[PDB]
Amino acid sequence: KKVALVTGAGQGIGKAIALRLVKDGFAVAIADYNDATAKAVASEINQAGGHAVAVKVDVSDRDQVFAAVEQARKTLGGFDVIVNNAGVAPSTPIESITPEIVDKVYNINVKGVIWGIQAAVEAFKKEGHGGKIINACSQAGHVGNPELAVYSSSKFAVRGLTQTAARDLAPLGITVNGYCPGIVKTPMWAEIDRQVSEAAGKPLGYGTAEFAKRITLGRLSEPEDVAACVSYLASPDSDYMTGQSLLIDGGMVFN
Amino acid sequence: KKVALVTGAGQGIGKAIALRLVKDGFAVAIADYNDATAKAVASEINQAGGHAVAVKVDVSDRDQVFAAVEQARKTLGGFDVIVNNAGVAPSTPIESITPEIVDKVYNINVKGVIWGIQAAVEAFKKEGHGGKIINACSQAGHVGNPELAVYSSSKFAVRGLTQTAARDLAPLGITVNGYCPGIVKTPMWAEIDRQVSEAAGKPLGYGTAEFAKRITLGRLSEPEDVAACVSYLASPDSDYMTGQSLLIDGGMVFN
Amino acid sequence: KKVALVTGAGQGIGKAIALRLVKDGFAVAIADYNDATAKAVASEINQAGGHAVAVKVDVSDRDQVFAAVEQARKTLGGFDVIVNNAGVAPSTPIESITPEIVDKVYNINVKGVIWGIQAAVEAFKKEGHGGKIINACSQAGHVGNPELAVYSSSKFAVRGLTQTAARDLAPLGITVNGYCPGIVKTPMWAEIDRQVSEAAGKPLGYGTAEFAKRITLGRLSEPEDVAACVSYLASPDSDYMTGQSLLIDGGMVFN
Amino acid sequence: KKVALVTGAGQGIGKAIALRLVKDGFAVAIADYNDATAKAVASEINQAGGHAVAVKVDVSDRDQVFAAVEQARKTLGGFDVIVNNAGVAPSTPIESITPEIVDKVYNINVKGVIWGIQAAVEAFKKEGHGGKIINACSQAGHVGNPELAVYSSSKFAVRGLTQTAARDLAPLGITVNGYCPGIVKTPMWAEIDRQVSEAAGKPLGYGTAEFAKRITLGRLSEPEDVAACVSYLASPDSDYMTGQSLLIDGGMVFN
Ligand SMILES: NC(=O)c1ccc[n+]([C@@H]2O[C@H](COP(=O)([O-])OP(=O)(O)OC[C@H]3O[C@@H](n4cnc5c(N)ncnc54)[C@H](O)[C@@H]3O)[C@@H](O)[C@H]2O)c1
Ligand SMILES: NC(=O)c1ccc[n+]([C@@H]2O[C@H](COP(=O)([O-])OP(=O)(O)OC[C@H]3O[C@@H](n4cnc5c(N)ncnc54)[C@H](O)[C@@H]3O)[C@@H](O)[C@H]2O)c1
Ligand SMILES: NC(=O)c1ccc[n+]([C@@H]2O[C@H](COP(=O)([O-])OP(=O)(O)OC[C@H]3O[C@@H](n4cnc5c(N)ncnc54)[C@H](O)[C@@H]3O)[C@@H](O)[C@H]2O)c1
Ligand SMILES: NC(=O)c1ccc[n+]([C@@H]2O[C@H](COP(=O)([O-])OP(=O)(O)OC[C@H]3O[C@@H](n4cnc5c(N)ncnc54)[C@H](O)[C@@H]3O)[C@@H](O)[C@H]2O)c1
Ligand SMILES: OC[C@H]1O[C@H](O)[C@H](O)[C@@H](O)[C@@H]1O
Ligand SMILES: OC[C@H]1O[C@H](O)[C@H](O)[C@@H](O)[C@@H]1O
Ligand SMILES: OC[C@H]1O[C@H](O)[C@H](O)[C@@H](O)[C@@H]1O
Ligand SMILES: OC[C@H]1O[C@H](O)[C@H](O)[C@@H](O)[C@@H]1O
Ligand SMILES: [Mg+2]
Ligand SMILES: [Mg+2]
Repeated sequence: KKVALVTGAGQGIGKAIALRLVKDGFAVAIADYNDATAKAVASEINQAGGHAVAVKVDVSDRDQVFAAVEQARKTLGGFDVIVNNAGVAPSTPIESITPEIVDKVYNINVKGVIWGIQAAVEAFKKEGHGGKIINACSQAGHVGNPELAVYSSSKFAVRGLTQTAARDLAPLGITVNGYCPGIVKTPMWAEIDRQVSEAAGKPLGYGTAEFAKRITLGRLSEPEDVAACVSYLASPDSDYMTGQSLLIDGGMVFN
Repeated sequence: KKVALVTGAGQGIGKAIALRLVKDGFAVAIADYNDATAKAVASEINQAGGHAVAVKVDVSDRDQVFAAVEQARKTLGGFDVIVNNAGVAPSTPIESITPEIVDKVYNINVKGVIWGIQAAVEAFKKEGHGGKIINACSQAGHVGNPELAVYSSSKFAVRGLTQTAARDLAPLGITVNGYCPGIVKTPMWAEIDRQVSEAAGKPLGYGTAEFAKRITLGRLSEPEDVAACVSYLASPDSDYMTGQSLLIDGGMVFN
Repeated sequence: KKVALVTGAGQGIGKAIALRLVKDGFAVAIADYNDATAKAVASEINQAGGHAVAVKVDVSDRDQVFAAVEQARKTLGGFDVIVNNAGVAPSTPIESITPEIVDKVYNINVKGVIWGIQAAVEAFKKEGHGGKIINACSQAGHVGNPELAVYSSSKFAVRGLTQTAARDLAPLGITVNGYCPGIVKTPMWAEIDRQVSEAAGKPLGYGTAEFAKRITLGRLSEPEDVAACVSYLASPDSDYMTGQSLLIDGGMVFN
Repeated sequence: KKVALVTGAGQGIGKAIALRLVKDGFAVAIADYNDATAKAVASEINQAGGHAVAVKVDVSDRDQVFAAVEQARKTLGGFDVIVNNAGVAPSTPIESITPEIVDKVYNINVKGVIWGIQAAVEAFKKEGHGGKIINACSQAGHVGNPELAVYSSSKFAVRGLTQTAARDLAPLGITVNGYCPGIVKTPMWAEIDRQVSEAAGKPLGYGTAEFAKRITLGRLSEPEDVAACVSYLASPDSDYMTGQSLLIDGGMVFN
């Protein structure tokens, strides 16, 4: 069956995506910086009858990404979809932004996506066909969010890469799209809430409260809500879609 | 089974959407101004082993839309999705636009969508649950297309309606989204090409050639390509998406 | 020597635009269907040393718009800029939208803009040069606003017209742009607030307070803020800008 | 008189902006990594009757940007506007992108803007008032351009920073906007065309001609066209505008 590699699949949205893709019929490579959670997710999948393999990789490292993609391609017998999902999101008061903070966020969120794109392109060529590249964006990648200058800008960058890649890779039978979540219940958001709440000298949940006011559907997102959109982007039903970054955010930003 | 009503389902994109929804498991109401084609499509669906009913309706007439929706709800045993697909697309040289031309296009493309939204809202309420409203937009509803002032503006209006409706109806558990095709092989585009070519003093095909140049995927769209996107919008996989007008245009416009 | 015609110039934003354009050096035609206010504004301008003429016109009527533009062109001795500013904005709960309401709003907001574009195109042609067409849009023309389905969709339509016109008329040396205000202190907003507040059973000001929450700059808009943006759109400094609908809304929507 | 600092003002768009701001009445700090051109431009301004000072700075370095702003603030007697204009734009075939290429482009284009924002914020606070931050974006910052993955994404990031900054800094009476040029006749574009043409094995001018096909106005941009837009963004007429990245690209992208 078809093969997909999902980065940051050890937990949160990445894990949800991996599980959904397995349900969709994909054999999946669980790629993550965290060896323990990657193996835990791969095990959960295999225990339920699916086909998964854990792959340790730091997406900020170009050679590691290529190695991860090739390992998955050889082991799973193919390569049809890559989901560049791994990412970090520290809240960043503008006056306190440092070169170190920018490097950390961009090396993972932006370079990681570029490396994933390149490795997938070569993998598709070696398999002798086209493919689907799916990147993790955010509604903050469409509209700069408050207190998230570095993160928001990194996601805008991902959307830019998504669009240029869609145009440049089209002749190779490759499409490039992205998914844009809103406020999702994962350790990532919990941390943003903590930083923003603490910085405002307010109780935990304050950040969630402020951002949740802009969610039209009136509830935070489940990782599965995002995975459901990614399922479409990994399916042939999205074959005629490219360069798009879909908002699966409960209606925070409208396009 | 879940129930959906598709306007303009007698042919083209509308018919393709209806057939795809049937494959997805929906009982479908084939709504069209053309009674003969609606009945033919419904018959085809029923003879094939699916469930459908044909309803004659001019979407520009509010009472006829409510009647069509209610007939579908009673006959099919429920109402879960409405696809306001019917539309017209005459090319309109700016200096030649008349109020008659504006009325013709807007009465179907804009008013028809408003009536569909209202009728669906009442059907959902009578059923005691939420629902999905899906509107036919166009890439021309995101970026004004040359020689298509009236058509483009009508689709921008449809997207505006889609967004306000998404915000106003969210409390009722109703989502409102749209699909934006590119250049689809149906009699609608055939006519635009003929009009644009003649006005330009160029042989037939000038329109297709000019617009086709912006399609990143380098191929024209099949009605089924659009139906594949609508399938997602009709599925529970789109539950957390609202107020979006997805581009399933082969990459003509990037969002 | 430059000439501009501003529709809906009898009060609010239109009047502010007219006065600013006069300060910028334009001879201005005060177009409005309100004879009293149009003549009062023209009088105010002429008494201060400026050059203006009042012109009676219901922008929903194509012939009247052409006649108004031609009267301005002949009386003021030229025609360089048209500002299609006149508009109406009733709040419209979705369930109660009627064909009459849609017609009232669209005949003024949408058709009025089309007639203005056409009339200006002919005027520029008769003057032997190009020109600037400026349309009144709204942040609600970029993102559908709650309780404003008909109004929002009409402004989305205006933006669509702005874009197609920009592309279609470029060869004639004509640019077409729009301005998008936020919450401006004029009788129009006061009425929206009254309608929304009444519908909700809230004291006057409820609507203003709710919509104001999204204004980044934390203050309501003055008609002069909008006039300052239009000044740019009417000046040669905007010569290389076309097809754009600028947000001069205090930061409600971001592009 | 008001004070403005323009990075990359030694040539191209930056020089044009500086000269226009001088005409508008500003005292300007010519900041550039090229000491020769910076002093040459400052010299031309002072000899012609204006007030300017050359400041050497590599915008990729945070400390240097702060030092440049402070030198400008002390020497020119104030600080009211900053134009983070400096930038680089290499064409980058996706398969050939290296971490080195990304760092070079992002350290200048993205970090440079962050440092400028921070330095400006502190300068404004020290001057005891608000201010205007203006960043150089590009139409490629709204839509990913072919063969320009790294450059396009860096400009998307700039827009992201522009938006978050506008929201975060609003309380300080600071607005943050950007300008988006199209194809401008400067050494930067000349180099992009050379790279793209050589890569395609086609004569010089190939890239220029291909990209120019998307310019609605049908003519290449002059640095002064961009400076004209920045003039508006530096003037009080843009006081009620924030978080916007205006397209002064001849109509390549429409918002
Ligand atoms: N949580 C949200 O609300 C939200 C909203 C929008 C977008 N997103 C995006 O969705 C993606 C998933 O976020 P999430 O909530 O699941 O985050 P998370 O923090 O819960 O999970 C991130 C995963 O990434 C892995 N990872 C981190 N750095 C890595 C690196 N250098 N190399 C490899 N793996 C690495 C982690 O081990 C972890 O399992 C991210 O790109 C995020 O920006 C999240
Ligand atoms: N064809 C394209 O390239 C393209 C691209 C973008 C968007 N769209 C949109 O997709 C939708 C379907 O277009 P299509 O190509 O299938 O068109 P089509 O002309 O092939 O089919 C339109 C259907 O609408 C029905 N219809 C027309 N007026 C009606 C009315 N007043 N009431 C009820 N039914 C009515 C017709 O009988 C017909 O079956 C439209 O909304 C169109 O704007 C089409
Ligand atoms: N007020 C706001 O908050 C706001 C925000 C965004 C956009 N706008 C837009 O700005 C424009 C000006 O709005 P405003 O607040 O000044 O409105 P307003 O109601 O205060 O003034 C409108 C003017 O239009 C004239 N007018 C109305 N219908 C007309 C017709 N058919 N023919 C000719 N003249 C006609 C009126 O006589 C009046 O002088 C409108 O297009 C409006 O949609 C206003
Ligand atoms: N030229 C175009 O067609 C075009 C289109 C869109 C956007 N832009 C943007 O406009 C801005 C100006 O571009 P341009 O055409 O004038 O470029 P240019 O290459 O002609 O001029 C750039 C200036 O930046 C200075 N500079 C470069 N790196 C620097 C650094 N690290 N620190 C300080 N100064 C540095 C250079 O010395 C030079 O004077 C850039 O941000 C560019 O991305 C240009
Ligand atoms: O940077 C280039 C990458 O792809 C190349 O094809 C090599 O096979 C791989 O080892 C390398 O990491
Ligand atoms: O009044 C608008 C519509 O809704 C009403 O409730 C009626 O049920 C329907 O016949 C009518 O067309
Ligand atoms: O018909 C549209 C308008 O333009 C025509 O060219 C005529 O000049 C004018 O009388 C008419 O009202
Ligand atoms: O940390 C960035 C800047 O912070 C302060 O402004 C310091 O005065 C300056 O020296 C430094 O470069
Ligand atoms: Mg803070
Ligand atoms: Mg190539």
